[PDB]
Amino acid sequence: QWDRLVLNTPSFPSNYWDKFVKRKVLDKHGDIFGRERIAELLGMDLAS
Amino acid sequence: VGSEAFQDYVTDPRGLISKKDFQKAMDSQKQFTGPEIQFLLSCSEADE
Repeated sequence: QWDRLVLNTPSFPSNYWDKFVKRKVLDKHGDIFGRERIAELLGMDLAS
Repeated sequence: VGSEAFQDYVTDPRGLISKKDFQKAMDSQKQFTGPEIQFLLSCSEADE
């Protein structure tokens, strides 16, 4: 419930080395579960 | 049917889903290929 805060923050994978975890989660989730919904959950934009 | 994106695809308060809406929902989730969705439409119960 506390981790839900940094789901959409642009600095989600800041301390963690991997910086493209949001894109990976979009790749394996959102094709089936709604790409716009996963983008909203991760706080990142498709055009970006 | 249990999934919630398909609930955002169902529109009328009849509790049902249109033929075009069902077809494009099937394609959007990609649980079924093109001919598979065509066969689902063949077995589906068309309404007014």
